[PDB]
Amino acid sequence: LPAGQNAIVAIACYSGYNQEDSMIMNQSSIDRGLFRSLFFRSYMDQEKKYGMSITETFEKPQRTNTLRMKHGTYDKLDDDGLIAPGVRVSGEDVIIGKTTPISSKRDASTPLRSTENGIVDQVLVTTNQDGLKFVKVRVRTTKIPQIGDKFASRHGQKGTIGITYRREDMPFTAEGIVPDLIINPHAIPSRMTVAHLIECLLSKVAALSGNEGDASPFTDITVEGISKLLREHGYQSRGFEVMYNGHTGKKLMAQIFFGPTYYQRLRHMVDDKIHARAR
Amino acid sequence: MNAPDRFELFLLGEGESKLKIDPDTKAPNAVVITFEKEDHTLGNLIRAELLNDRKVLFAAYKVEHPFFARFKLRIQTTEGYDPKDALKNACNSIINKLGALKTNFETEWNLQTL
Amino acid sequence: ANWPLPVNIRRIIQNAQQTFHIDHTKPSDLTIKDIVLGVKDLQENLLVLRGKNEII
Amino acid sequence: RGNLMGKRVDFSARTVISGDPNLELDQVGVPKSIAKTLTYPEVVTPYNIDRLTQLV
Amino acid sequence: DESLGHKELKVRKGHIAKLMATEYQDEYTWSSLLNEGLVEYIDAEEEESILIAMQPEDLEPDVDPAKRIRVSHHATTFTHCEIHPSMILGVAASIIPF
Amino acid sequence: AGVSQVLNRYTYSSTLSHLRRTNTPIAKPRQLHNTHWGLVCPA
Amino acid sequence: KAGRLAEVNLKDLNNVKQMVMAGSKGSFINIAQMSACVGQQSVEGKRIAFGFVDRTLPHFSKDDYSPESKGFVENSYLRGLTPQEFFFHAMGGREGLIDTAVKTAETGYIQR
Amino acid sequence: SNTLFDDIFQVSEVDPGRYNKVCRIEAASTTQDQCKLTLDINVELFPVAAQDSLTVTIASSLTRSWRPPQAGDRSLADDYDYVMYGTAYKFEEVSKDLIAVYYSFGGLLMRLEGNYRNLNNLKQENAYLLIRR
Amino acid sequence: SKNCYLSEATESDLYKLKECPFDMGGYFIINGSEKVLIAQERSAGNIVQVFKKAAPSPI
Amino acid sequence: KAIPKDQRATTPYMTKYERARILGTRALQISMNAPVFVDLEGETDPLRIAMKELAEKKIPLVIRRYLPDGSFEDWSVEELIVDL
Amino acid sequence: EEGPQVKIREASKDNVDFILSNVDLAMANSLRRVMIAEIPTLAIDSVEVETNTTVLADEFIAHRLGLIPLQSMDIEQLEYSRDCFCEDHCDKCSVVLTLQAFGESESTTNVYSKDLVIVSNLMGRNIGHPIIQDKEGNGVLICKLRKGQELKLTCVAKKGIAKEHAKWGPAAAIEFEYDPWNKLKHTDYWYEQDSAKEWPQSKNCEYEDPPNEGDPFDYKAQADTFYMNVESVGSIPVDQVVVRGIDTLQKKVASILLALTQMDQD
Amino acid sequence: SLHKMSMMAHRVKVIPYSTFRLNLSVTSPYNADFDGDEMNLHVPQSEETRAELSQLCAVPLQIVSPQSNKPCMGIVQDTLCGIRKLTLRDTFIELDQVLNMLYWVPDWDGVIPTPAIIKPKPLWSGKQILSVAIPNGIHLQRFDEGTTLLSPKDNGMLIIDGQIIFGVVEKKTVGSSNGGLIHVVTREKGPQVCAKLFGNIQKVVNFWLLHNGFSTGIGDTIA
Amino acid sequence: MIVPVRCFSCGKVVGDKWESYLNLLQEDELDEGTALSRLGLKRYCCRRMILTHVDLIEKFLRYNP
Ligand SMILES: [Mn+2]
Ligand SMILES: [Mn+2]
Ligand SMILES: [Zn+2]
Ligand SMILES: [Zn+2]
Repeated sequence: LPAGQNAIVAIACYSGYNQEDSMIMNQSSIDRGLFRSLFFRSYMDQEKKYGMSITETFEKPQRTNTLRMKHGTYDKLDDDGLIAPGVRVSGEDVIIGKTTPISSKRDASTPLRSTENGIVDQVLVTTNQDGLKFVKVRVRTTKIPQIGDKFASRHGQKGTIGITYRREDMPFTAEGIVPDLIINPHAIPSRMTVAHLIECLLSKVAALSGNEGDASPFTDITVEGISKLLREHGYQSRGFEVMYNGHTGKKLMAQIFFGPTYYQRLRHMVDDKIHARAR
Repeated sequence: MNAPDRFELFLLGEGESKLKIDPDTKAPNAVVITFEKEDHTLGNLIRAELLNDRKVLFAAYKVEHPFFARFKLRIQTTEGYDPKDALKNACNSIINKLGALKTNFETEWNLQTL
Repeated sequence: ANWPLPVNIRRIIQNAQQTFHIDHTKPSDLTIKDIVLGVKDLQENLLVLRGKNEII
Repeated sequence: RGNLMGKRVDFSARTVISGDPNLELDQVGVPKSIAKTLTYPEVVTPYNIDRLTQLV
Repeated sequence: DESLGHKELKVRKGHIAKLMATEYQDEYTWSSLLNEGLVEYIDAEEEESILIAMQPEDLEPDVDPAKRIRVSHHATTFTHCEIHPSMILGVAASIIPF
Repeated sequence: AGVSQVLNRYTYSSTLSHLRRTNTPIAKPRQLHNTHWGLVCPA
Repeated sequence: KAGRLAEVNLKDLNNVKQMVMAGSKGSFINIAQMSACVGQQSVEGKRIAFGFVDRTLPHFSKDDYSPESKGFVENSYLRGLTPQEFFFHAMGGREGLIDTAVKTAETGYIQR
Repeated sequence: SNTLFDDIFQVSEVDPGRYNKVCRIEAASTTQDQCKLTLDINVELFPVAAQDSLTVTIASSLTRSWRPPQAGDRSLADDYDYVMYGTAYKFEEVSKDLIAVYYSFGGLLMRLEGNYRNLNNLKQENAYLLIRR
Repeated sequence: SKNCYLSEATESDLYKLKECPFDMGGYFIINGSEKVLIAQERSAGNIVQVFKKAAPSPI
Repeated sequence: KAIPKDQRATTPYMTKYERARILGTRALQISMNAPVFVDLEGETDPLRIAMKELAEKKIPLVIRRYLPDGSFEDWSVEELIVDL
Repeated sequence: EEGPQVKIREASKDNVDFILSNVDLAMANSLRRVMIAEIPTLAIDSVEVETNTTVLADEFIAHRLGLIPLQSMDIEQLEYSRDCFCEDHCDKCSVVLTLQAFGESESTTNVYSKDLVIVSNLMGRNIGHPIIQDKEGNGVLICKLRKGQELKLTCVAKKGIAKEHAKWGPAAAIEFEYDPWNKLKHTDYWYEQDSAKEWPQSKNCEYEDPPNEGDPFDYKAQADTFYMNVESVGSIPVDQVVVRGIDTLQKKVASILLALTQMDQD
Repeated sequence: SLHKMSMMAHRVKVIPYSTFRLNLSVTSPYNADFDGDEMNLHVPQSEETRAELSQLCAVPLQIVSPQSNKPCMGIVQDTLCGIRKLTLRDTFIELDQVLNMLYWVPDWDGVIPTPAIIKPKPLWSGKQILSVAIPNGIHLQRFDEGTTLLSPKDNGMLIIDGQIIFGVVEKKTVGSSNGGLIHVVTREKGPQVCAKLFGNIQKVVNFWLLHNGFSTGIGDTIA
Repeated sequence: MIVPVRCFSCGKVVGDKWESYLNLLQEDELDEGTALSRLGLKRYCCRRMILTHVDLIEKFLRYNP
């Protein structure tokens, strides 16, 4: 049950867009699926507590004497007051269309979260111990690494996507390989985050060699040994790779430490934190 | 959501031309052209062709922001040499060079077995 | 020797020497009275405070 | 005091920052979508009648 | 209580191969290892009164310049040795490479 | 007290981690102490 | 003197040193700890204290006052740290974060 | 329309110091014991070895934008191989009795030392550097 | 735990129960939400302990 | 409490805060179509016009500098040296 | 034939490892970019999900579908939906595939691009056939069904550029190199002791003369001779990638020369 | 926000994707990095409130800060690393790339600088082109441990009329440091004209760095 | 879940090579290193694709609905 993927990672000053803990992510990689994620927000709503025939009804409301509803459209709820699976829901669309007579139609209902938008994965109708009617709506959303999304290697350094370049523009290696992910070298000396480098070194050998790379602490494994193995695989042993600027094709004057590295995609995604409450 | 539709990269939306031609003010016999919905693909090409041409004094191009698909191109040509004609000329110069390659290739491709 | 003070005097001079293309070869057309009195006269012009009384 | 502590935050917007070597030093790239959210009350004025009209 | 060498771990390639016979067979057990006095449980309190080897190979009675520099094995007093020191970590940390 | 918490389920290891989490309500208790070696994770 | 010994070595090609020359992130202590010795850990400005009775770990003998025992990390981070070094480093580290949380919290309020 | 300095030089030392394309040449002068030269040179574009001899013409002609060929078919004032072009940051040192003069060729530096260049040399930017053979 | 159904359950006995076979289970289900009792760290009892006391104190 | 045009001890120079605020106040006028004093040699934007009015010493405002005792000096934006 | 000159090393249905020679790096790159970027191609770009009791989510499935390469030989004989005067899609601009699969056996029913079926009239143009390159006729593994799980889909392959979405990309990798012997000194080789002894020599050092240590740095020597190598994904025969590369580049500049022309008139 | 400098006013530039975008040099005034920091943008609503922002808090007006009588925004990260590299004597630029670098600096006057090497190959200094980011009238003298007017180690710093005559340009010069070129350009030529300098320098150097490339590997960390 | 169709980095169709790899492993008792090179996956960018992959689907098709 792994949590992350092996990014082809370049430590490079590239376009200037990966400074101060951003990352230039490869947009093409994104397209082909790299770091996509499902996201299941499942909402829950109940029926009435103790009210002497003051029930709450999961059904479609269309305004009568209180009109107290929300701006989201009910055009999506079925006549049982529940979106059925499959139905794409966005904006502030109502999901659990609920109603309550209070002492005829005071709408209390769960609309989809403002910033969110998905597709319904499963609506589930249950019974409690007090026999209360339960509804659980799972709303599925596919989340595509954008600008702002946060990514951390396995060594306590996160960083966001600054920009995504397409494969064309990325700086490429003689092999036609191009990085999924360009990080900045200035992130390195000051963290002392050598593991990241040695994992990266290893991760390369590993990929090349099919052999799972033992990066366990207190093994007798060595940058020098991992170096030797990479070297045997016909790459320069310290990880570097001559690379060609994508715009021009010209070689990069400097060589770019290149390698797989396990990156984790962390939650709290851009779209959840764009909250712009101008009033 | 903010993400601009990816077509906007190679496809001109309304009102935009392919080329805007501006008469560089700073220098004589120079022009700045804005290609909309192109990129380095073309830029670096046209420039390094424009640059071969000897009656061209100055050729440079830049894409000022990775977000947008467009780039500017500045050509300073000799007095009495029109940059548009230098472009035209460096443009042709390419079309002809690619014809060659297209040929040479399809040619050397056929001789191959597999 | 080195203390945060306003007006970088070194620079202004370095700007003069460039703004006027002063050559370190021909003798300057200054009077001693020009300098000595000029600067004496300049000091009377650097004004943080403006009160006409004595205390100020 | 509830309004002396800065709660009803109006005409403001918050998001991840990213660096961008192509903005001038004194720019702030505002995403279009955030730009579309925050308003500026601009008084209609012969100098601006067309632009404002174009916007409206 | 081992006679052949010196102070040596009570676990022997034998025991381990029993353990692994049982792995592959998916019965020599962790419980076994405890019963046959190979592995002990030690609380921090008792931990006070013992001397623990870091790697078994620290019992053993030029050096790689690539290798780290590890301390001497000056003691025939070891009462225990660590299973594996990378087991000082929890879960979250157990994921960190190197 | 907050002794019972909602089980983390972000990530398999994050759930794992949660069940082995410990809390020390309230001299120098936050310092990783020698005697922690092999009982608590230093990281 | 260990750390200098590596800063002088590293060539003017050296990407690490290349950042260090220019000014962008990277000080001596950094090169120093990555390349030469990590150096002595320390909690409350002392070498690692005898948490167990008269010994810092149950892996040393009693009354061991050597660098290795009392918390000198001998190795670079490149070389990797021994479990003791790792745990002593962890000790020094935890001291750091603990009062990085103190400095944040007190400073937060001083400034106010 | 000009030529300012002229002399063939005697290269006592060539320092590569930490550089790869650049060396610091300290030639003596053929003729006068007074005249010395310290110069940074793009070795890759014109090697210089110890005990060599360099005809070193300063000159200052033949600023508007710069042109590649066309005048490479014509105004070939370069009867030389090496042709730097530098700015006078000339600290005319008034060093004792001799007169030391300085040049920057985009950070490649040049420092002559002599006496008779008062009416020879410029105190101003425009001043090419020529080396034949 | 001993008392739960899953303790005995086979691999399939789990997939059939719609319980991830990988689940580990040191936790309770409580009004549907999975609760963990975080191990609470106390000092021990029955343990004698001397403590010096600050200079102001009379002890 | 007022201090006569002679015996003004306060800077003859406009303070960065004053400019900030004239330009502000002046633009706030220019923006509501109150009449401009200079030639709008192109400008459409209020502040930029306000600045042009200041530039050409044509802002018709007096700044009242209060001293901490309560007395005050009046300066006419015209009088005030803009050198910032 | 005077100018740019190809010199093929390998050729396969998958590869074109060649050597461009006598060209500006600019051009050699520009084409390299075009191939990765802007060779048009056909690819499922809309999925209508009828039934899916499979374990994967629709958009997951939908995504992969789009990633299954399709036949693009006759793609010029297809219009981009956007220009085609229809309304949405029609046989002029769009191939319409179907995936029907039911977990019939109690064993795991695998699902493949093979199970994709064109349900529109192709009008004879080789297009939209699920490319199968595997040695058992299956092609891409779309989904896996348990007994009792259904998958009913209608895909629509439309004509797109990899720039629009890297799914429309006929290239796979595009190896690309010049100056194997670092003679233009275009790079400064990083090293611990020996530039030469640490960096492994390229493929293409064999195809080129090692510089002579006595020589002056050839300052005038520009970059020509670029050892490329186009790998095809299958949607278009390699030979054709390289061509349409050179072709689509040709069209681009042509799109500009026409703009400099039609820049005048009215 | 503990710091007048961490509430500054900027010109908006509407852009595509989400996230605010900051110029890198405005980074430490804010003590901001891009590993997840959110920032608040606040739209001044009235015209005088506009005027005040752009007249007091405007970022250019904040370069030389009261806090340490120095600039508080420097050239940083890539642009710094890059500028040092670009500045070394060994750094030379082929005409083909000069023209771009040149054209990149928007404040360029269109005069192609006459190359510091005209001999076998028309070949500009790294310094020369950087020196076009610098405006005229800018001079700077600084001396390090062993700088001379021949500064062997390409030590120290001399810029005259906006051509860096000698010295590797790094933190000392082009950073936020006291005497540095930003302090100088700010006082000497105005805040705005300095602010624009960050742009030029960045654009040039960044463009340069992009086609040069800078990395760091484990090899860099081996003795 | 299941094999990505294409190698992220470059876009080799990789998702037509998963069963065959599982074979190259089980029925032909080969090691992943050798096996991956046989499927043609030569650049580590495409290797990490298959070799890193976790086929969780075969665990999802174990639940009932
Ligand atoms: Mn930071
Ligand atoms: Mn941060
Ligand atoms: Zn159609
Ligand atoms: Zn790949």
